[PDB]
Amino acid sequence: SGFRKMAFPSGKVEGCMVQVTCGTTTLNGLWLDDVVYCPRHVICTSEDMLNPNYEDLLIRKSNHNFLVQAGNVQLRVIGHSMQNCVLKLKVDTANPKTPKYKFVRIQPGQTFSVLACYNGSPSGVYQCAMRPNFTIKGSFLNGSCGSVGFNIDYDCVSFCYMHHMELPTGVHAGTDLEGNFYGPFVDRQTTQAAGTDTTITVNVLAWLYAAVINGDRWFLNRFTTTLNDFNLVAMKYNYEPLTQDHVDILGPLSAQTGIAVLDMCASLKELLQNGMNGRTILGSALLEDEFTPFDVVRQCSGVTFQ
Amino acid sequence: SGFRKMAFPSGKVEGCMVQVTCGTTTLNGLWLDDVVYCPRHVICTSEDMLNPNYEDLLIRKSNHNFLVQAGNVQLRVIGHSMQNCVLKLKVDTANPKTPKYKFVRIQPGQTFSVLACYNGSPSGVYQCAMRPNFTIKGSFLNGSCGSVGFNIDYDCVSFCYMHHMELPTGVHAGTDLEGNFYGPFVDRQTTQAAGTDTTITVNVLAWLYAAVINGDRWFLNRFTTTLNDFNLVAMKYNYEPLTQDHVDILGPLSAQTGIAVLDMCASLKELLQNGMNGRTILGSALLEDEFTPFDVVRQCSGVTFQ
Ligand SMILES: *C(=N)[C@H](C[C@@H]1CCNC1=O)NC(=O)[C@@H]1[C@@H]2[C@H](CN1C(=O)[C@@H](NC(=O)C(F)(F)F)C(C)(C)C)C2(C)C
Ligand SMILES: *C(=N)[C@H](C[C@@H]1CCNC1=O)NC(=O)[C@@H]1[C@@H]2[C@H](CN1C(=O)[C@@H](NC(=O)C(F)(F)F)C(C)(C)C)C2(C)C
Repeated sequence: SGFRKMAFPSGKVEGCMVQVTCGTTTLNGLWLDDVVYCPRHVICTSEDMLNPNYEDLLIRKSNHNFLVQAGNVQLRVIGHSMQNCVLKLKVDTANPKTPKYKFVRIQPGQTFSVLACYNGSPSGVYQCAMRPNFTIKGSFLNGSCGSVGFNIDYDCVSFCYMHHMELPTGVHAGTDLEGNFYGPFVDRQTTQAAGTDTTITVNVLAWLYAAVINGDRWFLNRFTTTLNDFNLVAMKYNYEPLTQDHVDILGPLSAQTGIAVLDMCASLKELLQNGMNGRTILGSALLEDEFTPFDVVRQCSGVTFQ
Repeated sequence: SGFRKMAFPSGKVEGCMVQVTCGTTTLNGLWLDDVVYCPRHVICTSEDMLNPNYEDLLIRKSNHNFLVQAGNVQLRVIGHSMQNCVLKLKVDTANPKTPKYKFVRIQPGQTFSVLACYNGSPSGVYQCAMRPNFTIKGSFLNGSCGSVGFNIDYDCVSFCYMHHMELPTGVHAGTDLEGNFYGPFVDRQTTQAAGTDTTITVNVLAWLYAAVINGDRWFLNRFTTTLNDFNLVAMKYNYEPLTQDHVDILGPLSAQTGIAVLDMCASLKELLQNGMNGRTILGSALLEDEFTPFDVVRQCSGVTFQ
């Protein structure tokens, strides 16, 4: 019944976006209750950003130095603090469209939806994955910072990402909502390299399950294997180790398609050795690693929100 | 700065979704002002759907036979009519979250965002294209019908699709919001075939422009060509004819990258002849045809909504 890179619906989060201006720098903010969270480099000028001293810049700021606009309405700031690489502006108005929400810090391999924004206005929404090198393959221009990444569980928005910077290779980096970066990056304009990226094995298998459910079954073989042996052949192709926790997490997909997890591992071994020989799987000639087990289940069983 | 299959933010449309039940059939509705639009096969039973007589079924229905739920709130129906394959239920309450909206009928080649819903609740959002054979490569399960496709221009939602049925090959079919199908399909459970699908040439070129902007330039050659000659080589590969209107529509991307449209056509000719020889473009080993000129411009210049 089809299989696509699907994102969460964005309305709950659109109701939280605002514009934060400080001097001439403008970027995005998240308004939740009476607090606005945004990247702390909003207090910089251009020339500060090469090697900035944030605490020093913040001393010279008052409440009134921050311009916070929700649509046309201006939000008076009544306090400011800095928490790691994020900035919290207390405001005089609680956001009446605040959803149930929590702040989470995802693990490498987990996915989320990004609502890319400019000037506090939503431009578009797409689904990303936290790569094992702690980067994301997103799409962002100048002024995108403060755009956020999230998951929805029924009614609760789990905010897990806030965008800060783009790295030499076209990939992106940021923080959780407490302002700690993911990976070894810092918020300054200096040379930073990513680290080598490894392929998320459990997400590939999840995608192969997605393919069977959808009738694409040519890659299934009749063989099995052991976790140990599988992991030796994967290592060579820069695939992450598959833990037993991964196997257990794949149990629901295993149960529903009646294909033991270690059979699917066998099928993947073959694909890593022999290549596809010019065939596709779900429309793709490359093995895809940006869908979690949970993503496959929600899409191929039709889970909804609110 | 990255390039992804990006969808419009969905909040404006989420505020319009409702659940329509009639007998035991439940599917999705669109509530705009005081009218709910949904697929007319909500009035069927299972066994009716093999060869249904819709006008006959609707005679036997009253207002009170339709259960319309917006969240927990029930909407009293105060009238019903049928317009082609869509059904309009007048209700006693106008939807206070109705956006500025219009109903449009897109052309093959145009893209839009689908908000897949079940039981009047949003499950996820993704971007599709109206294929030249008048199908879409979507992702839908039972109960998805009435989910809608749309574009946003600043503040106005242009609704262009409503989902009705899935075709033997995993692809999907539906109507505009006046209830006319796209392509030769009808709303009955009988064998229907798609027609052969052709590749949308102008969208491919747009994607190649997207690639240059993003620094991927290996496929550019030094040669030019004529529209005429180009179109002869494309025909063989089941690529649509490139009209002069297409060339003009590509003028903004041409202007910004300083690459005449007919140079890019030359570069595409080579790719259709020689293949990629194992290289990628924007991460893909296949030429991609699901981004319009307009989509590339909005994403790679950062257009926002509201
Ligand atoms: C936030 N609004 C922008 C978003 C950027 C702009 C281009 N694409 C994006 O994702 N973030 C920044 O401009 C951050 C910000 C200063 C510099 N910066 C960068 O993203 C730069 N990157 C780096 O210096 C590097 F190489 F370390 F990654 C830039 C050269 C502009 C891509 C600060 C405070 C780090
Ligand atoms: C609306 N809620 C569903 C959505 C379907 C279910 C599976 N994926 C979808 O997109 N639509 C239907 O069930 C429509 C509906 C009766 C039958 N139908 C179909 O989609 C069927 N297709 C066809 O009969 C065919 F081959 F012509 F395309 C089905 C076999 C269930 C896929 C009506 C009124 C056409």
